[PDB]
Amino acid sequence: EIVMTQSPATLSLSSGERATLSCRASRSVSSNLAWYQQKPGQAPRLLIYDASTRATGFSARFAGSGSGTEFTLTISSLQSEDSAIYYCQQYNNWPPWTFGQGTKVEIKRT
Amino acid sequence: QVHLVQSGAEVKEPGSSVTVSCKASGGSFNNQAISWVRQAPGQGLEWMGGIFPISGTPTSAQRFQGRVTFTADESTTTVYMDLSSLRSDDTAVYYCARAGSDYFNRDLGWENYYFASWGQGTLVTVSSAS
Amino acid sequence: AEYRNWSKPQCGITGFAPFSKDNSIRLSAGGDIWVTREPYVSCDLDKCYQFALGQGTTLNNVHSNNTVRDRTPYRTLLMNELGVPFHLGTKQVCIAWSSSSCHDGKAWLHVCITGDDKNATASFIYNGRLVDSVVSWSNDILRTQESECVCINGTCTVVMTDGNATGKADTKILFIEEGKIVHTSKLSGSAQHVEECSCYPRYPGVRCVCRDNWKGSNRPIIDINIKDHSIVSSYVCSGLVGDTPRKSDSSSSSHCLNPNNEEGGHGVKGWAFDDGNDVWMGRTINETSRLGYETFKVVEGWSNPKSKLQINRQVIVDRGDRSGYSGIFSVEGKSCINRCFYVELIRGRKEETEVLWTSNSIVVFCGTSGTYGTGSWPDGADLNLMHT
Amino acid sequence: AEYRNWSKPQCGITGFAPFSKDNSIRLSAGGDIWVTREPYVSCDLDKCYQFALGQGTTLNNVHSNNTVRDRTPYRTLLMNELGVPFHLGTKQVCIAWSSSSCHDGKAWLHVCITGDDKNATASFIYNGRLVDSVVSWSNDILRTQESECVCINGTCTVVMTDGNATGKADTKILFIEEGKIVHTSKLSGSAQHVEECSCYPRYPGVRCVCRDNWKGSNRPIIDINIKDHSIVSSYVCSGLVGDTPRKSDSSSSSHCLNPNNEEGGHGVKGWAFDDGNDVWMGRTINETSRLGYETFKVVEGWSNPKSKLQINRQVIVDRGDRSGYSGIFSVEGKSCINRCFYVELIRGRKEETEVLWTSNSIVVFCGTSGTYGTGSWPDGADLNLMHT
Amino acid sequence: AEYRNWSKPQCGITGFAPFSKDNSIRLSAGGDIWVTREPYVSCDLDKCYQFALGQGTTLNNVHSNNTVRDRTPYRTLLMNELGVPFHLGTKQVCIAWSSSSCHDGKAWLHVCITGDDKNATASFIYNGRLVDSVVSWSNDILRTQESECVCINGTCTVVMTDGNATGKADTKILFIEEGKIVHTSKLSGSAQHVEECSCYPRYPGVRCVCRDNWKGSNRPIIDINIKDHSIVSSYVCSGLVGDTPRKSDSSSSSHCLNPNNEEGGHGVKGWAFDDGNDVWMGRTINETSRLGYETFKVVEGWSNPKSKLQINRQVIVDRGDRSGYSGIFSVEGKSCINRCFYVELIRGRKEETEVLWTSNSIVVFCGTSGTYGTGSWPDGADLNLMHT
Ligand SMILES: *[C@@H]1O[C@H](CO)[C@@H](O[C@@H]2O[C@H](CO)[C@@H](O[C@@H]3O[C@H](CO[C@H]4O[C@H](CO[C@H]5O[C@H](CO)[C@@H](O)[C@H](O)[C@@H]5O)[C@@H](O)[C@H](O[C@H]5O[C@H](CO)[C@@H](O)[C@H](O)[C@@H]5O)[C@@H]4O)[C@@H](O)[C@H](O[C@H]4O[C@H](CO)[C@@H](O)[C@H](O)[C@@H]4O[C@H]4O[C@H](CO)[C@@H](O)[C@H](O)[C@@H]4O)[C@@H]3O)[C@H](O)[C@H]2NC(C)=O)[C@H](O)[C@H]1NC(C)=O
Ligand SMILES: *[C@@H]1O[C@H](CO)[C@@H](O[C@@H]2O[C@H](CO)[C@@H](O[C@@H]3O[C@H](CO[C@H]4O[C@H](CO[C@H]5O[C@H](CO)[C@@H](O)[C@H](O)[C@@H]5O)[C@@H](O)[C@H](O[C@H]5O[C@H](CO)[C@@H](O)[C@H](O)[C@@H]5O)[C@@H]4O)[C@@H](O)[C@H](O[C@H]4O[C@H](CO)[C@@H](O)[C@H](O)[C@@H]4O[C@H]4O[C@H](CO)[C@@H](O)[C@H](O)[C@@H]4O)[C@@H]3O)[C@H](O)[C@H]2NC(C)=O)[C@H](O)[C@H]1NC(C)=O
Ligand SMILES: *[C@@H]1O[C@H](CO)[C@@H](O[C@@H]2O[C@H](CO)[C@@H](O[C@@H]3O[C@H](CO[C@H]4O[C@H](CO[C@H]5O[C@H](CO)[C@@H](O)[C@H](O)[C@@H]5O)[C@@H](O)[C@H](O[C@H]5O[C@H](CO)[C@@H](O)[C@H](O)[C@@H]5O)[C@@H]4O)[C@@H](O)[C@H](O[C@H]4O[C@H](CO)[C@@H](O)[C@H](O)[C@@H]4O[C@H]4O[C@H](CO)[C@@H](O)[C@H](O)[C@@H]4O)[C@@H]3O)[C@H](O)[C@H]2NC(C)=O)[C@H](O)[C@H]1NC(C)=O
Ligand SMILES: *[C@@H]1O[C@H](CO[C@@H]2O[C@@H](C)[C@@H](O)[C@@H](O)[C@@H]2O)[C@@H](O[C@@H]2O[C@H](CO)[C@@H](O)[C@H](O)[C@H]2NC(C)=O)[C@H](O)[C@H]1NC(C)=O
Ligand SMILES: *[C@@H]1O[C@H](CO[C@@H]2O[C@@H](C)[C@@H](O)[C@@H](O)[C@@H]2O)[C@@H](O[C@@H]2O[C@H](CO)[C@@H](O)[C@H](O)[C@H]2NC(C)=O)[C@H](O)[C@H]1NC(C)=O
Ligand SMILES: *[C@@H]1O[C@H](CO)[C@@H](O[C@@H]2O[C@H](CO)[C@@H](O)[C@H](O)[C@H]2NC(C)=O)[C@H](O)[C@H]1NC(C)=O
Ligand SMILES: *[C@@H]1O[C@H](CO)[C@@H](O[C@@H]2O[C@H](CO)[C@@H](O)[C@H](O)[C@H]2NC(C)=O)[C@H](O)[C@H]1NC(C)=O
Ligand SMILES: *[C@@H]1O[C@H](CO)[C@@H](O[C@@H]2O[C@H](CO)[C@@H](O)[C@H](O)[C@H]2NC(C)=O)[C@H](O)[C@H]1NC(C)=O
Ligand SMILES: *[C@@H]1O[C@H](CO)[C@@H](O[C@@H]2O[C@H](CO)[C@@H](O)[C@H](O)[C@H]2NC(C)=O)[C@H](O)[C@H]1NC(C)=O
Ligand SMILES: *[C@@H]1O[C@H](CO)[C@@H](O[C@@H]2O[C@H](CO)[C@@H](O)[C@H](O)[C@H]2NC(C)=O)[C@H](O)[C@H]1NC(C)=O
Ligand SMILES: *[C@@H]1O[C@H](CO)[C@@H](O[C@@H]2O[C@H](CO)[C@@H](O)[C@H](O)[C@H]2NC(C)=O)[C@H](O)[C@H]1NC(C)=O
Ligand SMILES: *[C@@H]1O[C@H](CO)[C@@H](O[C@@H]2O[C@H](CO)[C@@H](O)[C@H](O)[C@H]2NC(C)=O)[C@H](O)[C@H]1NC(C)=O
Ligand SMILES: *[C@@H]1O[C@H](CO)[C@@H](O[C@@H]2O[C@H](CO)[C@@H](O)[C@H](O)[C@H]2NC(C)=O)[C@H](O)[C@H]1NC(C)=O
Ligand SMILES: *[C@@H]1O[C@H](CO)[C@@H](O[C@@H]2O[C@H](CO)[C@@H](O)[C@H](O)[C@H]2NC(C)=O)[C@H](O)[C@H]1NC(C)=O
Ligand SMILES: [Ca+2]
Ligand SMILES: [Ca+2]
Ligand SMILES: [Ca+2]
Ligand SMILES: [Ca+2]
Repeated sequence: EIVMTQSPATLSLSSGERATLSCRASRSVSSNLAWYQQKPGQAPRLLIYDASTRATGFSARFAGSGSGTEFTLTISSLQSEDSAIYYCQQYNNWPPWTFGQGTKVEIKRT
Repeated sequence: QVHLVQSGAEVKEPGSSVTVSCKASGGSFNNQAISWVRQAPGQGLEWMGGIFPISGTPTSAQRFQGRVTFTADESTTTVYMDLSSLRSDDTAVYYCARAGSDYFNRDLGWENYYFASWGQGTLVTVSSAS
Repeated sequence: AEYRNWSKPQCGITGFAPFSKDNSIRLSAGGDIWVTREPYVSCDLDKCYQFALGQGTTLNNVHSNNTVRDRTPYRTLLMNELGVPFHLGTKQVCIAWSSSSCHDGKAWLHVCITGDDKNATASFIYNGRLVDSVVSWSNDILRTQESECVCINGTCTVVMTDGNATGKADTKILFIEEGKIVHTSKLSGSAQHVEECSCYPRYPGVRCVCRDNWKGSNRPIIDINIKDHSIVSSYVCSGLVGDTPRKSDSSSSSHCLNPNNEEGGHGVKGWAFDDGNDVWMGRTINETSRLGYETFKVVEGWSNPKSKLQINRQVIVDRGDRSGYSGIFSVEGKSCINRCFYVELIRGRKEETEVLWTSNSIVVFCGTSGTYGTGSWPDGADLNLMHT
Repeated sequence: AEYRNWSKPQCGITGFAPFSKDNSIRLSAGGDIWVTREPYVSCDLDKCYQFALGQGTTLNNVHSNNTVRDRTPYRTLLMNELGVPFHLGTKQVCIAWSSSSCHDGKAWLHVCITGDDKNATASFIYNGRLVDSVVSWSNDILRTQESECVCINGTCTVVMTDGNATGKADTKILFIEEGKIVHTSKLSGSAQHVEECSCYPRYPGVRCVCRDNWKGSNRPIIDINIKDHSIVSSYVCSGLVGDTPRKSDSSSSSHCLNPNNEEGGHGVKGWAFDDGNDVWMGRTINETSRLGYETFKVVEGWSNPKSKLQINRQVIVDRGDRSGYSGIFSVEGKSCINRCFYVELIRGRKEETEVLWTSNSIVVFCGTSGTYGTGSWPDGADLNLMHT
Repeated sequence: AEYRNWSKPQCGITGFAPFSKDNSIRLSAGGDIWVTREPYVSCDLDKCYQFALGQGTTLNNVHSNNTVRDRTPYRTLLMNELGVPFHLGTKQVCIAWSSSSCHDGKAWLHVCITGDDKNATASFIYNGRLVDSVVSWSNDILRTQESECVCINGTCTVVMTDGNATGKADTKILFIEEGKIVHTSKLSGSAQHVEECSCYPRYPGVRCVCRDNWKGSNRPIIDINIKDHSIVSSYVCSGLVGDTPRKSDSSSSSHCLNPNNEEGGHGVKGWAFDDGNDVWMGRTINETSRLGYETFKVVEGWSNPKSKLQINRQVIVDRGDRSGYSGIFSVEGKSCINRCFYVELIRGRKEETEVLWTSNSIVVFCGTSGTYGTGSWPDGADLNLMHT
């Protein structure tokens, strides 16, 4: 039903830079959008819900924003632990609860 | 604290069935929906379905509507997902997860169906090999 | 008095004239009015009555908070003459979080569903006494029409469903005589999901247009035979589909037998009726949300699924103002059966945060063979003034 | 039950005795009472009913602000037994910003006008169901009597008009049987502007006295033939004129055929009736504003336009207290048809700024063959106490 | 239906059993209840109705201040089924600051007096329409019974007075048939001042016990012949007198023909009825103020003026609690005519300063042939809590 498109597919930036990730719904999802972090070999972890409320496990450096059809996740001052797959997920009142295909984050170290 | 404990990794032959379990560490389940999400190797997340542990209304994605069923019991404090008529392609990590959602409105559907808590992810693998 | 038979022909309809408006939310800002949702209209031999599922509370009350949930033990079916707003003197005719009512020409039948989601009870109340009851069969929210049932020769019919409302497994048509369930037919034909049916007498049978919450944005149809209890089902052919959500009219498609598989998930209660090969129908003006309301005739839209030739459009609620459920009801005239409809005008939570409650007003329209003008009759309450 | 025929002779009238008073504004200061304007009274075979156009709100309410507006989508026709004030249990019989109602001996007819100023719809509701509808014919505020229609032998007649408030206006008389429009006659004779007619049965015909909003301070008359649908019109002869504004009685003039061209523009709804060559009539005591109310008989005033000989004067509302619309209604007695009248007692905006709302109470008087004294029965609310 | 004739014999009475209480002041402290005084009870063929003169306002209202005055243009006669408190849905049956009502077996007659003190009008309203009217004859406060009139064979009788109510000059008995005044008899016999009569059918005639505000603390009696319109009058013989103020029972005297000239000035509306030579009567327990209420039988008190032998005493309201007007009403049983009475329980100004309003509740008692106990049924509102 609702298709989630996420870009870039892979993003790479150095430590201390600010990352920006984008998610677009095939039809407006009225702010019913969540973001997930998945470190390699682990279960996903909730970053953001209701398009901008950040979860207990994350500091103010992770900022979710946008509404309607397009959304973005901003990661201020990148740190070594941020390398993970990031996924968006809509929950606009009726199934199915489709996820974005995911963005790989790769830290451009020396 | 509530967190989810899953059944150990499973090995099955094609055409067979598997029961995956998800138990509450807090000794009881509130009516927040327990949902099953899977992840094929090197691929994105895919929601299969879920059930409210007390009110019982079950729900399933079209690609799993025949092959999958869900059941729950407060006594064992466990939600069980049965996947039947398995295939090699269903080799994936199966995570149980607890949604913010805890009620289904006939008219308006489900509020807050985002996964807040996730299990260890049962690796289910389907092959002829021993 | 003799039982109703509805054997007169359907009235000639050129469109719909304004009939009644309850002004419930505007009156609530200065008086003791009931919190309601899922309203409907039904008429005895003399008078039309407004029905609604109360939330067991007035609007200016501590209990009006969190009234967005559709099932609680306190919901009761309210009944008043049409136009009398639901004030404290209103009668609670039964305990119900889902209901249907109709008058067979001798007395009112109320079908009242309440109890556990997993194990609900449907009570059949006729002539002011409980005559029969049936338990949930799929053990997953037994529910009914949220609009009038239809009675021919004293045999009333109500559509009831359970589970995810899947076809013959979950949906049953109950035949009721003086409150006693006399027969029960499983749903048959090609309708895949069937909920909240809006039904009208189409003598010798009954016809119902319903909500498909899973596959169709086109609406399911049920034909019910009163004489032999047989059931047939299909979908409204019209390329201009009636459900919400749906695809834009420039891109939407439909099928006479199957769900269209376009924005199939979710829906809204609505109505349509045949006028030879043409179809009269109402829907929200907005394609993805319950804003505005419009009615129109689609030429050949009852039999040609590629047809998108609409005519006789009327805006009932402008595209900026909230609407809700809508349903048909039939009124017997001197020489013909007229078709009338109501629109639920939902206000408050979840979409409006100025207030803590969820409630509705209604506007009601009747088919006319005459002429009519233009307007917009929204709820009209200012939630910024009656703000929490 | 048989249809009404009003075939009895008119009662002997020496003046008017006090009959009913609703005290709506005084009760509103501690009670859930409806905001209204343009009230009227009409009676079935047993009992008299008060009607008014609601503003979709109670008075002690956030929505009572700006209720000075004439037309909104929320206006509904309220109906109660005479003397029952319009509390929340009041029935809204139709959607309407202009209306007329009457009982044909079998059931109530309501004529209910609503929608866009430039494209309104008049709905005809009979025996509690919508039977017919007509669109605005001159696309400039379709409007009707704001008082009772009259039915003889089941044929009800209502005056309706469309077009310019201070220019040429297009007036039709609609003949209605059981809610169906059976005939429509254009206005004929010498009446140049015709609005808000107050009508009475004068078997075999109906007679109407109206408002001229353009050229007359003398009132127009319409004679309506129920048997052949023919129409005749003229003006009330008496040199004492009934409209407001008007010239002082020492300087005013009138004509039997033509508008007098004295303070012609604007007006107020009122009434008069023939008593052989004499005329009974009511008017505001003040000549330029709707203050006070008086009734009197003018000797030969129905046929002699130079006559200013008044007698039997009564003050109903003192010259210092607010008045409003007034209209005749007829009540069948044991042996004769009695004439009764109501006075709207308007309070609030624009003339009173203590309050944000505009509303009315009513006082009602009936013709008497007996004797009567004196008094003054104003609205009586203190807007300085119920002040904003 | 046929007219009432009251031709059955009077019931055997051993005392009075409790029947109804309205709790109006207690309910006013949390709801929209009408301000009232001068209440009374009257019954049609099926139901008893409570009547009262409204002050054109609810109690929790700005207009309830200064409601101690007995005549204003806003007073209206309220009517409800007995035990339904006067809420906003109450019908105002007529404009009235003094009234009387009765049911002739076919329909209600209301006698409604209003207008200027010096020039008042009495309207006769029958079967919901004004039939007749009469102007003040002494030009000094035309007034009537403030209790039920009595109808035999369709001829209703009402006592009316004007001026200082002096004998044949001021007091008249009006005979009314279906609202038309058919005859009028001057007061005759030895009653010197006659006001606020409490009347009961005593077939073939009517008997009335009244208030003497100038000469007697003994009550006047009027015997009214329905067949020939003749009038006779006297005073209640009983040495235990029924008016307030009065002398102490140890020192009071009475006369069968004349006022006793003991505390003659002022009075209170009350009642008494014959039981052979004995008299049943009610009065305030306090001799100089309207505190408490008691009923008793006086042995030979209808014919022996020296008799003070009381028996069957009942306290209705204890001597510490306020009472007010009281009046008889008659109820037709299976085999006999029962006598019942009501007590006005006045609260507020002038005697209570905790509040700005003056209003009443009621308690109602009916004659019994059976057995009864003891109690006290006062108003029961706490004006210290609902304090201004
Ligand atoms: C006062 O009140 C009254 C009553 O409410 C108002 O009248 C009503 O006005 C509405 C206006 O929306 C009308 O509904 C609309 O009808 C048209 C269809 O009708 C037109 O086309 C007809 C078919 O055309 C073919 O045939 C004719 C010959 O008949 C040929 O000449 C053509 O070339 C074609 O081959 C045609 O038959 C119609 O004429 C008849 O009807 C009119 C009245 O409508 C009469 O005057 C005529 O005399 C004659 O009897 C007529 O020309 C629809 O197109 C409308 O829907 C579109 O517009 C909506 C917005 O308004 C929009 O939401 C819809 O989605 C839809 O738009 C889409 O589809 C269109 C094509 O289908 C596209 O063009 C468009 O771009 C878009 O893609 C609507 O259904 C009512 O019929 C009318 N009711 C009555 C009883 O008259 C009156 O307007 C008010 N006046 C004032 C001052 O307010
Ligand atoms: C208690 O309540 C009752 C009932 O409601 C009150 O009675 C009512 O009182 C009003 C007072 O307004 C009366 O209405 C007025 O009627 C007069 C006309 O009537 C008078 O003139 C008649 C004609 O007189 C000429 O001809 C005769 C011969 O036929 C000659 O003898 C004369 O000299 C004259 O040339 C005459 O027939 C009338 O007599 C009858 O009526 C009286 C009672 O009124 C009785 O005593 C008689 O016995 C007999 O039955 C009578 O004398 C109108 O003139 C009044 O209108 C003018 O006054 C208004 C203000 O009051 C004002 O607003 C008007 O504009 C108008 O004034 C203008 O016109 C005048 C001439 O018409 C000019 O002089 C003036 O300057 C100005 O230009 C009004 O219509 C009711 O008739 C009366 N009703 C009844 C049924 O009796 C009673 O007053 C109350 N009592 C108390 C104590 O409160
Ligand atoms: C439960 O409820 C019931 C029902 O409500 C209560 O019963 C009721 O009680 C009241 C009490 O007030 C009674 O009313 C009073 O009646 C007496 C008169 O009755 C007495 O005297 C009769 C005549 O006596 C003379 O003649 C006989 C011979 O025939 C001689 O033997 C005597 O000596 C005398 O010479 C006598 O016939 C009566 O007997 C009958 O009645 C009683 C019940 O009352 C029965 O037990 C008997 O078996 C028999 O059937 C009786 O003895 C009046 O005197 C009362 O009035 C005075 O008192 C009032 C205050 O109560 C006061 O306000 C009055 O002003 C008045 O007082 C003045 O007059 C007095 C003399 O009359 C003076 O003494 C006094 O100082 C003052 O000057 C009153 O009318 C009801 O009749 C009775 N009702 C019924 C149906 O029984 C019961 O009390 C309750 N029980 C409980 C536990 O709460
Ligand atoms: C609606 O639900 C029915 C019922 O299916 C059962 O409940 C489900 C939530 C899940 O637990 C299933 O495994 C259960 O069988 C569905 O009907 C089934 O459909 C499949 C085809 O997809 C068919 O093979 C099964 O026989 C059906 N099951 C039964 C018991 O009849 C239906 O598909 C669901 N539809 C939607 C849109 O949700
Ligand atoms: C309603 O009528 C008045 C009066 O004039 C008439 O209407 C005119 C359109 C025209 O047909 C005249 O011959 C008629 O006698 C209109 O008043 C005029 O208003 C305009 C501004 O709108 C002003 O400039 C003119 O001076 C006015 N003329 C007069 C004679 O007063 C009025 O406009 C009409 N209303 C509508 C909506 O058309
Ligand atoms: C439908 O019901 C109506 C009555 O509501 C039937 O018409 C009546 O028939 C009887 C018997 O012939 C007559 O006595 C009445 O006068 C008829 N009434 C009217 C208003 O026509 C009608 O026959 C029924 N039709 C069917 C098919 O059952
Ligand atoms: C509704 O009831 C009527 C009355 O029984 C049915 O019509 C009758 O049908 C029988 C059998 O054909 C005839 O013998 C009668 O003469 C008919 N009466 C009338 C008035 O038509 C009718 O068929 C029933 N309809 C339904 C849908 O039940
Ligand atoms: C249909 O309805 C939707 C949902 O009510 C409208 O969406 C609004 O769109 C604007 C931006 O264009 C947003 O600022 C609002 O927040 C949206 N409202 C809501 C409640 O989400 C939409 O504009 C309507 N579209 C059409 C074409 O009718
Ligand atoms: C107008 O209606 C009345 C009834 O309200 C008619 O009077 C009745 O006439 C019939 C036939 O002559 C009688 O059976 C009744 O007994 C009459 N009733 C009464 C109360 O008189 C009256 O004839 C009609 N008049 C006209 C001119 O149509
Ligand atoms: C109103 O209806 C009555 C009854 O139809 C009409 O009176 C009848 O008139 C005809 C022709 O003169 C007579 O044959 C009848 O005997 C009359 N009946 C009565 C009771 O008088 C009357 O003419 C109609 N009036 C109007 C204005 O339509
Ligand atoms: C008729 O009514 C008008 C409007 O109330 C009165 O006009 C007032 O007149 C006084 C002086 O007499 C002025 O001070 C006020 O400013 C006026 N008020 C308004 C609102 O303009 C007029 O006096 C009345 N005339 C008669 C004859 O009663
Ligand atoms: C008073 O009215 C009653 C009815 O309320 C009359 O009683 C009826 O009298 C007639 C003639 O004897 C009988 O046919 C009825 O059966 C009586 N009805 C009842 C209920 O008793 C009574 O006759 C009237 N009294 C007088 C004196 O006229
Ligand atoms: C009340 O009405 C009844 C019935 O009219 C009167 O009783 C009748 O009186 C006459 C004359 O004595 C007799 O010829 C009848 O036989 C009586 N009928 C009955 C049933 O008794 C009675 O007189 C009237 N009473 C009053 C007070 O008006
Ligand atoms: C009757 O009522 C009055 C009050 O209306 C009582 O008056 C009191 O009388 C006592 C002495 O008997 C004084 O001490 C009080 O000051 C008085 N109060 C008032 C407010 O005046 C009186 O006692 C009652 N009398 C009887 C015999 O019941
Ligand atoms: Ca759908
Ligand atoms: Ca004018
Ligand atoms: Ca309140
Ligand atoms: Ca006295």
